[PDB]
Amino acid sequence: ADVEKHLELGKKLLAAGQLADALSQFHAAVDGDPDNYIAYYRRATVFLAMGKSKAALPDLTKVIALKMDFTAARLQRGHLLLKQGKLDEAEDDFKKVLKSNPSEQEEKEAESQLVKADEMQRLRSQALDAFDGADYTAAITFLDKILEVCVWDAELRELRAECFIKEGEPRKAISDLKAASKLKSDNTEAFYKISTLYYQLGDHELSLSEVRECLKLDQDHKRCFAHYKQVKKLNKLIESAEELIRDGRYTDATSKYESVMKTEPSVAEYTVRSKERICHCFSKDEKPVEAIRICSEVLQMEPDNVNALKDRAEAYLIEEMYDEAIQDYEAAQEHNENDQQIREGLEKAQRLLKQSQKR
Repeated sequence: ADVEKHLELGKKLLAAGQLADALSQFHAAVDGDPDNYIAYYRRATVFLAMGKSKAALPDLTKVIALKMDFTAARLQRGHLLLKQGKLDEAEDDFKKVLKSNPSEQEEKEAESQLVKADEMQRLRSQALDAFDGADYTAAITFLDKILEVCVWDAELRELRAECFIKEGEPRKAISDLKAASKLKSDNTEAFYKISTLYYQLGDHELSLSEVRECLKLDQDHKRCFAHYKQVKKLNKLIESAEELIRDGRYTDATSKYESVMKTEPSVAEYTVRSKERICHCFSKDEKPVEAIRICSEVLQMEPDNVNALKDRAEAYLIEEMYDEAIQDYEAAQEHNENDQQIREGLEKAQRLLKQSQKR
C-alpha cells in the first residue's frame, strides 16, 4: 500500500521525464517489498531510460528469476546481452521470449534480434579462426563488423588490439585497449599492455603514468612492478639529462644520455633519441668535430631530423665550412617554410659567409 503508492507516483514521474525522481520512488518500492517483481521491473525501465545498463541488468535478471514468463523483461536483457557480445545467452533469451507468448511487437523484435545474433555468431567464428591462423588483417575485418553491434564486448575489443600490435600498429592497439578498459573493471592486464606499448614507442612518460594506474589497482602485480622499476629509472635519467641541457651542463648531459642508452639498449628509439640530444650537446658545447660525427650518424638514420640538421649546421660554422652549414639549413627549411628559427640561422650563416668573402 505504501509500495503501491510509490509505484503509482514513479509511473507518473517516469511519464513526465523526471527520471531520478522516478528512480527514487521505485527504490522505495523495492525496499518496502523485496519480492515484488514489477517494482524491480519499473526500476529497470528507469535505468534503461537513463541508459545505465550496468544498473538495469541485475534488476532485469531479478525480475526473470521471480517471474520466468515475464516476456518484456527478458526481451530487454536479450538486448543488453547481445550488446555485451554474450551471443549464446542472448539467443537463449530471445528464443525463450518467442515461447512465452510474446506480444506481436515483442515477437518481431526477438526474431529480428535472432537473425542478427546468428550473424554475429558466424562472424565471431571467422574472427577467431582468422586470428588462430595468424591472419590479422582478415581478423580485423571481421572484428570491425562484430564491434559495430557488440559494442560492450571487451574481449573482442582486446583481440582486435592484439591484431593491431601484430600488424605493427601500436597506437591503434593502445586506443582499443583504452576503450576496452572503460567497459571492464579488471583492467590490470590492459593497463600493463598499454604501458608496454608506450615504452616500445619511446613514450617513457605516458608509459610511467600508465604503469602507475596498473599498480594503483593492484600494488602486488609482479610484471607491472618489474616494469615500473625500469621506466622509473629510464625516465629519471632522461629528466635529468634534459635538466642538465637546460643549464648548459653539456658534458654531464652527454654522460647522462650515455647511461640512458646503457639502461635501455634494445629499444631503438631510446638510442636514436639519445644520440640526437648528444648531437645537441656537442654542438652547444662548441665542440664541432664530435658534433659533426654524431649528428651525421643521427642523420644517416633520420635524414629529415630538423634538430640534427640545425645542430650540425651550427657546428659547421665554427669550422668555417659555410657551404655545408647553409646546405644543412636549407634541408631543414624545406619542410618548415615558416619556422623563424631556421631562417635566422640560415641568414646568419650567409652573413658569416659574406664576411669571409670580403677583400
